[PDB]
Order: sequence, then C-alpha cells, then structure tokens
Amino acid sequence: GTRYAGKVVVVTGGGRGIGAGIVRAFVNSGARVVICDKDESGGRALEQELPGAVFILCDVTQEDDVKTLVSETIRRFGRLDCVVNNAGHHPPPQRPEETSAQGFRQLLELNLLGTYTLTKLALPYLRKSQGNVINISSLVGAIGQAQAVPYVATKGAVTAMTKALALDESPYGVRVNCISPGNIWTPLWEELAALMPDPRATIREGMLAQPLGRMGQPAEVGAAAVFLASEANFCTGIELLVTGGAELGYGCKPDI
Amino acid sequence: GTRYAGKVVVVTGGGRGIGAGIVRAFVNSGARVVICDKDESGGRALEQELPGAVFILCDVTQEDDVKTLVSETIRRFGRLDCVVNNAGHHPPPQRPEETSAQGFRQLLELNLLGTYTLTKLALPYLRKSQGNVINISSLVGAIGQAQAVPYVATKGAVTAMTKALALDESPYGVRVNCISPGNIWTPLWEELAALMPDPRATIREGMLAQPLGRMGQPAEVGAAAVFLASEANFCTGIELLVTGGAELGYGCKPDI
Amino acid sequence: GTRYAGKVVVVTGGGRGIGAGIVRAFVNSGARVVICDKDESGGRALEQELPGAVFILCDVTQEDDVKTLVSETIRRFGRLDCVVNNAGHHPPPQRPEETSAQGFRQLLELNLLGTYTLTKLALPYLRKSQGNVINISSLVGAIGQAQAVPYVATKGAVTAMTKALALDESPYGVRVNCISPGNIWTPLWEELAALMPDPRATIREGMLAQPLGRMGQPAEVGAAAVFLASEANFCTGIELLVTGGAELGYGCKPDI
Amino acid sequence: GTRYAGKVVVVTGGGRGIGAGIVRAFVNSGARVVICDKDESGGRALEQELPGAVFILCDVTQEDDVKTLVSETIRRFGRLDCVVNNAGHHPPPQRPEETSAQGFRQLLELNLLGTYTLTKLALPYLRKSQGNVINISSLVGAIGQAQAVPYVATKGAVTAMTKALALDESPYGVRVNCISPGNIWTPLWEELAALMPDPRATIREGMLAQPLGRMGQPAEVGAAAVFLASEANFCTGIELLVTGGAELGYGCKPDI
Ligand SMILES: NC(=O)c1ccc[n+]([C@@H]2O[C@H](COP(=O)([O-])OP(=O)(O)OC[C@H]3O[C@@H](n4cnc5c(N)ncnc54)[C@H](O)[C@@H]3O)[C@@H](O)[C@H]2O)c1
Ligand SMILES: NC(=O)c1ccc[n+]([C@@H]2O[C@H](COP(=O)([O-])OP(=O)(O)OC[C@H]3O[C@@H](n4cnc5c(N)ncnc54)[C@H](O)[C@@H]3O)[C@@H](O)[C@H]2O)c1
Ligand SMILES: NC(=O)c1ccc[n+]([C@@H]2O[C@H](COP(=O)([O-])OP(=O)(O)OC[C@H]3O[C@@H](n4cnc5c(N)ncnc54)[C@H](O)[C@@H]3O)[C@@H](O)[C@H]2O)c1
Ligand SMILES: NC(=O)c1ccc[n+]([C@@H]2O[C@H](COP(=O)([O-])OP(=O)(O)OC[C@H]3O[C@@H](n4cnc5c(N)ncnc54)[C@H](O)[C@@H]3O)[C@@H](O)[C@H]2O)c1
Ligand SMILES: C=C(c1ccc(F)c(O)c1)c1cccc(-c2cccc(O)c2F)n1
Ligand SMILES: C=C(c1ccc(F)c(O)c1)c1cccc(-c2cccc(O)c2F)n1
Ligand SMILES: C=C(c1ccc(F)c(O)c1)c1cccc(-c2cccc(O)c2F)n1
Ligand SMILES: C=C(c1ccc(F)c(O)c1)c1cccc(-c2cccc(O)c2F)n1
Ligand SMILES: OC[C@H]1O[C@@H](O)[C@H](O)[C@@H](O)[C@@H]1O
Ligand SMILES: OC[C@H]1O[C@@H](O)[C@H](O)[C@@H](O)[C@@H]1O
Ligand SMILES: OC[C@H]1O[C@@H](O)[C@H](O)[C@@H](O)[C@@H]1O
Ligand SMILES: OC[C@H]1O[C@@H](O)[C@H](O)[C@@H](O)[C@@H]1O
Ligand code: NA
Ligand code: NA
Ligand code: NA
Ligand code: NA
Repeated sequence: GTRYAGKVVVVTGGGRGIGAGIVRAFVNSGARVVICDKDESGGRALEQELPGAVFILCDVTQEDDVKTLVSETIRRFGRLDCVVNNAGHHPPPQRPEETSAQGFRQLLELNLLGTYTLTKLALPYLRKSQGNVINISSLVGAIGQAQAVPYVATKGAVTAMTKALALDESPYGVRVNCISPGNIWTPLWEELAALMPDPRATIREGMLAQPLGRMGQPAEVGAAAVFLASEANFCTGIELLVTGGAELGYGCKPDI
Repeated sequence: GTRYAGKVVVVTGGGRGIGAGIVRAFVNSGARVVICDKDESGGRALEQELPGAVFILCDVTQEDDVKTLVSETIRRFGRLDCVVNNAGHHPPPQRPEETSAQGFRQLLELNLLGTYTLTKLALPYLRKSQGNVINISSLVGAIGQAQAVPYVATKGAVTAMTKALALDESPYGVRVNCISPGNIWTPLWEELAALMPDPRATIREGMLAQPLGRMGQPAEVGAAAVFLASEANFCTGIELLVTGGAELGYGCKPDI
Repeated sequence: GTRYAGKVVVVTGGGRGIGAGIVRAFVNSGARVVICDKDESGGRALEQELPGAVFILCDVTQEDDVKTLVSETIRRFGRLDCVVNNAGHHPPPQRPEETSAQGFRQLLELNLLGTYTLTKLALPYLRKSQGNVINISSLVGAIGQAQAVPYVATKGAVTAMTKALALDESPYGVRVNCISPGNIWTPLWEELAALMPDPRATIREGMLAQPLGRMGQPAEVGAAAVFLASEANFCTGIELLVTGGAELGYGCKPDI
Repeated sequence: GTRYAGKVVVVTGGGRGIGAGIVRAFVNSGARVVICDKDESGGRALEQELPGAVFILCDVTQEDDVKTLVSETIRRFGRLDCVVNNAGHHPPPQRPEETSAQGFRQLLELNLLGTYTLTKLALPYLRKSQGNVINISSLVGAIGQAQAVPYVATKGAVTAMTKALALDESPYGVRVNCISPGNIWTPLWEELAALMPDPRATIREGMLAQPLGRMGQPAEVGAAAVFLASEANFCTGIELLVTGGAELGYGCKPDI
C-alpha cells in the first residue's frame, strides 16, 4: 500500500487484460494511475471501481492524443513517475505469404511507434522525477513464434529499443526496462483461441506450453511492473521474463 | 571454388562495404551473384570486375523494384538459392529527443521492410531450390547502442523476424539465419567517423571496442555468409556473431 | 512487512555483503530467516541485531554441516519456504596459465556444489510448502570476465543448473530462479580492490563500468530476492540481472 | 581440401560420434589430425581409414595422459593449430534427488576439467601458431534439460569458460569459441534411447524436437568446427548453435 505512494503512473491499454492488471497493482501499491485506452468500456468502469485511477481516452497511434494524455496527466496530478507501454495487439495466425507490408506497417505503428511516442513525450517529466519506463514486450521477440512474422518483429524491436533507451537515459537517472510475458490469460488470448477450429484444444495447448502447467495472470505481470518501478533501482535495460518457463528445455516443434 | 557451385545468390546493397565483401565471397565459392543496389557506382564496377556477378539497379524500399529484381534473376539464371538482405543504413548519432517518428518510419522501411519484401517475393523460388535466407542484422540489436534508438530497434526487429520466419519455413526445407556484425570497417563506418569532432579518435575507440583490437572486414562477414548458405544445413533461426568479442566482459559504459 | 509473513528462509553466506542485504530484506518482509555462514563474526552480530533472524554456523562445502542446517531449521521453525544460495567466492585475478585444476575443483565445491547440496537437502521441505530456490549467480557467467576462468565457469554452471532444476521441480510447484548481480559494493569487492596497485583506480573503474555510474548495493539484490520469493509466482528458471546496465552497449575491451 | 592445409588439429573423443565427424571434416579440409580417445576401437580404425589422421590413446581426465598427448603431437607434427574439446558424456535421465555430489564431481572432471586441462597444456603452442580452441558444449547449457542437472551444469560451465578464455587469450591472437549442438544422432544418443521403455518413441520425439524434423549429423558439427578454425577470424567467444532450431518457439513442456 506504500511501496509506490505519492507517485503517478500512466498505463497504456489499461482498460482490460494485462494493462488492467498493471493498473490494479500500482493502485494497490499506493500510486495514482492514469488509465489510457482507445476504447472506453473497460477503462471507464475501472476508473469508477478504483479510487486513485482515472481514465483518459487516448489512441497511442495518434500523436496529438498522446500529447494530450501527457499534458492532462501533469495538469491533474503535477508529476509523472512511470509510464507503462502495454497497449499492443496480436493479429490472428498468418502464414508469411499471407502477410502484407501494409499490415506490417500498421502493427509497427501500434506495438512499436506508440511506445516510442509516449516515451518521448513523457521523458522530460520522468527526468524531473527520476522516474522510469516499463515496456511490455513478449517472450516471442526473443525465441520466435509460428505464423506471426509481423508481431514477432515488433516485439524484437521493443526489447532492443528498451536497451538503447536505457543507455541514453542512464546519465539522467531514468531507468528503462521491459517485461516479456509468455502466455497470459486475457481477452486477447480468448479472442484468438475462439478463431481456432478447436478453441478448447488451443487453450489446453497454451496451458501445457509452460512447465508450470498453466497460463499466467495479469496480476503477475502487474507485480513484476511494480517491482521494476519501485524496487529495482539498479536495474536498467533488463528483460524480465514472466513466462512460466516456456523458454526452457525441449518440446514438440533419424538424421536425414 | 566449388562449395556453392551452380547456385544463384542475390545480395542487396552489394555495391560496397559488407555487401561487396559478401558478393566476392560467394563468387569465390562458385556461385553466380546478382548485385542489388540503389546506387550504380560501386555495383556496376563490381559487375565488370567479377565474372559471375551482374548488377541490377534496385531500391529495396520500392516494391516494384524488388519484384523486378526477382523476376530478372529467374529470367537470367533460372533459379534462386540464397538471398542476403544486407542493404541498410545507420543514421548519425541522435539523442532520443532529436529523433522523430517520421525518421523512425523511414529507417524501418529500409532496414526492416526491405528485408521483409525481398524475402517474401523470393520464398516461392527458395522453396523450389531448398534455398536459404541470410539477414544482416547487428550486434547492437542484442545489446543496445547509445544515441541510436531507431537503428537499434530496426535490428532487434530483423533478428526476431529471422527466428519467426525460420519457424514458418522449416516444413519446406528453407533455412533462415542472420549474421550480427559488430564494428566492420566500411564506407559507412568511415562516413560516420568523419562527422565526429575527432574522427581519428572515433576510429581508435572503434578498434579497441573489440578484445581482438581491430575492426572486422567485409570478407569476414562474407565468409560467415558462405558458411550459412553452403555448409550450415542443420542451422536455422541462428544469430551468428561476427563482432571480435565486443559483447564479452566489462568495459567503460561508490554505490550511490 | 507482510509480503512474506509466516515464511521461513535460509540464506547462505548471510553474515556480510550481499547475503546480509538479502537477510535484512526478508526480515523486513516479515519472514523468519536462518543466517548460514562459515564465519561467526558477522552472522552472530546480525542475529543479535534482527528480531526474526538467527545464526547457524555452517560451511556449505561440508555435507553434514548442511544436513544439520536443514534439520535445525525444521526443528526450530517447523517449515522451510525459500533457500537463497548466496555463499561463494571470487579469487584474485589469475591468468589462465596461473590457474590449477586443484584450485578450480575447490572453487567448484563452494560456488556450485554447495548450492547443489543445500538445494537437494531442502527440496523435500520446499515441495511441502510450495516454496522456491534463489541462486546468486553472476553477470560474468553470461558475458565472461578477464583473468577469472574458474570463477566464470562456476557461475555459468549455476545459471544453467537453475534452468535444469526449474524444469524438474515445476510439476511439484517449486520455482527455481537465479539473480545475476554485476558490480555490488561488498567486503569481497573491497578486499579484491585492495590487492591492486591502485585500489582507488580499480574502484573508480568498477563504478563507471555501469551506465548508471555506480556500483550496486546488497539491499538492491535483497529486494530482487524478495520479489522472486514472494511475488514472482509465474517466474521459474529466469536469470534476473541486477547489474546497472553493465551488459549493455560497447565499451573499451583499422581492420587488421 | 585446402581450407586448413598445413595445420595440425587435436580432437578429443574423436573415435566415434560427433568427434569422428569433426576428425573427418578437418582431414577433408587438408589438416593433419590427432584423434584422442580413451577407447581404442573406433579411433584405431579411423587412423587406418584416413591418411592424415593418427590415433593417440588418451583419457582427458588423466593429466599425464594429456601432457603426453600434447608432447607427442608436437614431436610428431611440429606445430599445433587447433584443439577441439569434444570428449564428454551424458548420463542417463536422473531426477534431482537421484543424483549425487560424487557423480556430479566425476561428470565435471570429464565434461569441464578435461577441456580445461588440454586447453591449458595446448595454449603455449596455440600462441605460437595463432591457433584456436573449439569447445563442444550443448544447447541444454543455455536452455536447460529435464532430468539432467549435472550434465546441464557442466555445459553451462563450458560455454561460460569459453567466453572468459576468449577474453584472456585475445591479446595473443588466439580465438576461443564453442559449438552448442542439439540432438545429434550418435552412438551416445542411440545408447540413451535403448535404455527407455520405448526406444523408438524416444527417437521419434527427438527428431520432432527440431523444426527441421530430423536430428543433426556429426558431419554438420564438423563443418561448423572447420568454419570456426579456418574462416571465422573475427569470431571469438561465440556460441555457434547447431540445433535444427530446437530453441525456437513454443512447444509441449487456465491461469491457476
Ligand atoms: N496475452 C498474452 O499472452 C501476451 C503475451 C505476451 C505479450 N503480451 C502483450 O501484452 C500487451 C497487452 O496484451 P493483452 O493480452 O492484455 O491484450 P488485450 O487485447 O486483452 O488488451 C489490450 C488493451 O490495449 C488497448 N489498446 C489497443 N490498441 C490501442 C491503442 N491504439 N491505443 C490505446 N489502447 C489500445 C485495447 O483496447 C485493450 O484494452 C500487448 O502489448 C501484448 O502484445 C500479451
Ligand atoms: N559497418 C558496420 O560496422 C556494421 C555493423 C553491424 C551491421 N551492419 C549492417 O551491415 C549492412 C551493410 O552496412 P555497411 O557498413 O556495409 O554499409 P555501407 O553504407 O558501406 O553499404 C550499404 C550499401 O547498401 C546500399 N543501399 C542502401 N540503401 C539501399 C536501398 N534502399 N536499396 C538498395 N541498396 C541500398 C548502399 O548504396 C550501399 O552500397 C547494413 O545492414 C548495416 O546495418 C554494419
Ligand atoms: N560483489 C559482487 O560484485 C558480486 C557480483 C556478482 C555475484 N556476486 C556473488 O554474490 C555472492 C556473495 O558475494 P559478496 O560480494 O557478498 O561476498 P562476501 O565475501 O562479501 O560475502 C560472502 C559471505 O559468504 C560466506 N561464505 C564463504 N564461503 C562460505 C562457505 N563455504 N560456507 C558458508 N558461508 C560461506 C563468507 O564468510 C561471507 O560472509 C557470491 O556468490 C558472489 O559470487 C557478487
Ligand atoms: N549427441 C548429441 O545430441 C549431443 C548434443 C549436444 C552436445 N553433445 C556433446 O558432444 C560431445 C560428443 O558427444 P557424442 O554424442 O558424440 O558422444 P559419443 O559417446 O558417441 O562419443 C564420445 C567419444 O568420447 C570418448 N570419450 C569419453 N570419455 C573420454 C575421456 N575421458 N577421454 C577421452 N575420450 C573420451 C568416447 O570414448 C567416445 O569415443 C559430448 O561433449 C556431448 O556432450 C552431444
Ligand atoms: C496473445 C497471444 C500471445 C501468446 C504468447 C505470446 F508470447 C504473445 O506475445 C502473445 C496468442 C494467444 C493465442 C494464440 C496466439 C497465436 C497467434 C498467432 C500465431 C501463433 O503461433 C499464436 F500462438 N497468440
Ligand atoms: C556503422 C556503425 C555501426 C557500428 C556497430 C554496429 F554494431 C552497427 O550495426 C553499426 C557505426 C560506426 C561509427 C559510429 C556509429 C554510431 C552511430 C550512432 C550512434 C553510435 O553510438 C555509434 F557508435 N556507428
Ligand atoms: C567481486 C567481484 C565481482 C565483480 C563483478 C561480478 F560480476 C562478479 O561476479 C564478481 C570483483 C571485484 C573486483 C575485482 C574483480 C575481479 C577479479 C578477478 C578478475 C577480474 O577481471 C575482476 F574484475 N572482481
Ligand atoms: C545425448 C543426448 C543429448 C541430447 C541433446 C543435447 F543438447 C545434449 O547435449 C545431449 C540425449 C539423447 C537422448 C536422451 C537424452 C536425455 C538424457 C537425460 C535427460 C534427458 O532429458 C534427455 F533428453 N539425451
Ligand atoms: O478473458 C480472460 C481473462 O482476462 C483477464 O484479463 C481477466 O482478469 C480474467 O478475469 C479473464 O478470465
Ligand atoms: O572504406 C573503408 C573500407 O571499406 C571496405 O568496404 C573496403 O573493402 C576497404 O577497402 C575500405 O578501406
Ligand atoms: O565493504 C563494502 C560495503 O559492504 C556492504 O556489504 C555494506 O553494506 C556496506 O556498508 C559496505 O560499505
Ligand atoms: O549410431 C548413430 C550414428 O552415429 C554416428 O556417429 C554415425 O556416423 C552414424 O553412422 C550412426 O548411424
Ligand atoms: Na477512480
Ligand atoms: Na560480371
Ligand atoms: Na535475532
Ligand atoms: Na591415418
């Protein structure tokens, strides 16, 4: 309740899924939180539910939306300590030949350039507060994923960008880290599974992809984010895996 | 002279630097090589110099240029075995606040989407030949670099994309690998150093950034590419470091 | 004060340095802590200082010492939830030709097999409590270090062993993670620096090896350990870097 | 036939499996090769088969055997250019509680200290020749393996040691690299599979653990070793994966 008292946090895509779990974790640590989302439904209800969280409608791909997000955060709360770049999307499975450069550009706009834009606009205020940036990347940026060339590329970019920016902002006391979740049970996971011939089988495979035998929860990503913000003062440029061990060992993926 | 005899290779940005070193290595291994470049000067001279190499003017950011590159390769040589996605650029040092989303998009077009586009157009022919893709990424995609947020992000994306595509194309016998060079002495390195207050000091630092005490050569990247194409039949999705050890150990980058 | 209330933690080498910082962090989170050390001086004073910590003399290289450590922990506190394998040593700088197989074996006994032995003896009790293992490895296991072949090898082994054991113990709900610190200001760091021709210069270099410009603190490693024990329920087999960014970018470590 | 002409190579455990594939690759590149093995059967036959290879009986865990191996290589061939530390063993599957510290020590003697000992005794001659070291580690040192805590630990140590030694020997022009194979079809693989309830099923799983759908061959590891020795002049401290992509993506290894 006090680990991050008196601090101000912006969470993009905070209306549902991982983002909402990160919102709740920061509120529970004593922070005031600005929920940014392009859709009103979840975020507006979360603002009613949580004292200390407020909702601001903002599409992170629209630069003037993000400019307003930052200026309204400062106007209303007087400081900015942490930005969590969580907004992002996973398209359905697509074979390489079914992808397009246009679709690839549009996904880069959300998953990469939206993170870039908010970070850039927030950094002057984070420097004043010796605050920090937390990017939500993905395990599959590191190890790959099938039928997801554009998504994997965007997350490779986020993880790498995190390290570059950590180098540049270290002289100013601003840390820049990322979390790479694996399979987290969210509305996006549920939506993608419902597209499959056997959704139930897809979900069962997703649970057994982890040595721990289950998918992760938004609250567990949220706890990792609170750690990075509030207690990881000698961490910068790290990639914090929240994956249940999916990257470990051999699995189903004589010598001719 | 025979390790890759009878094979056909496309090298983008093959007119100078690393690309020209890769062109020479493949010619020396017995392959026929198509030199793709947006500038004529170097590539046209290389075509005159090397029996077995020919030059095709092609800007990899222009989709119809790349369509023509592939169709002309097939028309002239009847097969395609390896594409080397080397074309790319490093902008001058830029502090994060000096970058723009527009500049970032333009660098993504070259360093990432140009690699994507040629790979996509070539894959039908690589499937027929059980050929392979070699992407030239960078060490700094893995470890970061100062004053280079956009460049680092693009190379993070290339390395990650390499792994995704290796997964998707493995059922068809097409391997997809990347090389991550460190400091290689090229015209781009020389151009960037000439921008500095003390170019000579910049070059000296660049040499001592490697435990081996020197920068790398285009020929050394070229040898790694020939290995991946011709002898690495159980390698796919790997990142082959050609860096002189720059990523090893501690260097210049009490507890408060 | 309550994040790990009611839990019982063993910290090896807890008498000073990183180990004592981990002891304090767990006490501050509400846990009861058993301080294991081969030397009495620091650990006995820490037991007097901290309600909720007690000292047990134990050399982790002596199997019967470790057997007694575990049985006394259970006898006195009735459960065991977390073991932190921190005991370890860094020999002075040694050129490869100045090392011996005998010295290498002895360092393996402490840095690797002592971690192995306590983990093995504790696992039956950790299974009952759904507890967890935290190994203190090092950044240099991942990236190397000069004049330290035996030390680097031992830490490579610890990090790898962490992943293997995480796989084996995941069906039982026992997580196994490691922390890889970089330069942490401790008595061992101070002792090694005092061996150098210019200790002050050695310490200054050690501070500037991190983008953050300082060495880390035992308290910061301790906070990472409390996170892994108490809040990282979907993390297993991870390597949590606490290094101030030392692994990022180029530093001091034309093409002939 | 000429890539490594006039050079002298020692391959430990060269009598069968990966080691014999590395022997053949170097002979085919023009090198003279000393086959070291503790068993005579395979290595003696290979010496009869291959002009340019000779067999020396040597147990790499016995220091005087290794001293004699080096002195006999120099006495007979007058130089030493490359040592390939391939000798090693994988014990049968063992649950953590079924392992012993004694068994762990014995495996460290072979997989780690035997590599250390030959490297140390060879380095004076490698410095004279500007030669290189190639260690055969394993993919599972990086990602873990089930029921193999001691084996995984030894390979974690080898990979890490490779980087440390590359740092120390770089001022002298001696490169130190490792190869991390995945599933390679060898007599050891066949022996381990025959221990299983369903050997055929074990072998089928082993083939499908790779995106490429097969196990690797000793010849493919051998080609990687020849590359590292003869053409990778700007590579030191690297880990060259020869795994068929087993480390990529998700596999078989809702949120509670
Ligand atoms: N769910 C997983 O298993 C998983 C795994 C790894 C990484 N991730 C990453 O975590 C993040 C969140 O994923 P999730 O599963 O919670 O997804 P989700 O779809 O359930 O929630 C994403 C939220 O972001 C919002 N959003 C989308 N586009 C936006 C935009 N342009 N501007 C503002 N808000 C926008 C959505 O409206 C939604 O509220 C994404 O970056 C995703 O790539 C998810
Ligand atoms: N030089 C290094 O130290 C270094 C290190 C790591 C990675 N790399 C990468 O290696 C690649 C080559 O770098 P370099 O140093 O040889 O650079 P360079 O500038 O010397 O050569 C690049 C070549 O690509 C061509 N090119 C540029 N844009 C193109 C386009 N749109 N279409 C076609 N051709 C185009 C240029 O005309 C030039 O001939 C790049 O991807 C770079 O990021 C270089
Ligand atoms: N200090 C750093 O920069 C640094 C960096 C990376 C990793 N580490 C690791 O962190 C751990 C602690 O390092 P530190 O700097 O705090 O060292 P330290 O020497 O200051 O403290 C180590 C403690 O362990 C105890 N110990 C040593 N051998 C023991 C044994 N056989 N049985 C029981 N206790 C034993 C010592 O008596 C001492 O109290 C070690 O594993 C070290 O490798 C340290
Ligand atoms: N086969 C795989 O899938 C695989 C995968 C990754 C790594 N590796 C590694 O590759 C290496 C070779 O494995 P392999 O499958 O070819 O094994 P193998 O058992 O088929 O061959 C190993 C050879 O080493 C010899 N040897 C064993 N102990 C020795 C000693 N003390 N001194 C000298 N020679 C000794 C054996 O007699 C044998 O000829 C080992 O280091 C192993 O860990 C193998
Ligand atoms: C949201 C998904 C996801 C899963 C793991 C990650 F690491 C990540 O970043 C996102 C998800 C959920 C179900 C299916 C898929 C999916 C989509 C396209 C191609 C695939 O191979 C998938 F598994 N992703
Ligand atoms: C071309 C350069 C380069 C160097 C190393 C790499 F890994 C890479 O991919 C590219 C280069 C050469 C000189 C200077 C710089 C440079 C540019 C901007 C920011 C920096 O920190 C730089 F070192 N890059
Ligand atoms: C205790 C030291 C240390 C530093 C960094 C690490 F990641 C680590 O695990 C331990 C330390 C402190 C001062 C000097 C040295 C040292 C010792 C031998 C060889 C070297 O290159 C060193 F830097 N280590
Ligand atoms: C020789 C085996 C092996 C397989 C992959 C590697 F990366 C490696 O270094 C060695 C092998 C072959 C069959 C079975 C096993 C095995 C043994 C014990 C535990 C396991 O989980 C295994 F797969 N290893
Ligand atoms: O829809 C899948 C899951 O999404 C998560 O974000 C919610 O917290 C869960 O209540 C829900 O079951
Ligand atoms: O311009 C720097 C270097 O670029 C390389 O591509 C050329 O091969 C060298 O001859 C030249 O010195
Ligand atoms: O000796 C170096 C440092 O060691 C740490 O363990 C102590 O907490 C510090 O007080 C001390 O300055
Ligand atoms: O025994 C398994 C395999 O081992 C390899 O070392 C041999 O080259 C193969 O001929 C054999 O099939
Ligand atoms: Na509210
Ligand atoms: Na020509
Ligand atoms: Na006490
Ligand atoms: Na012979």
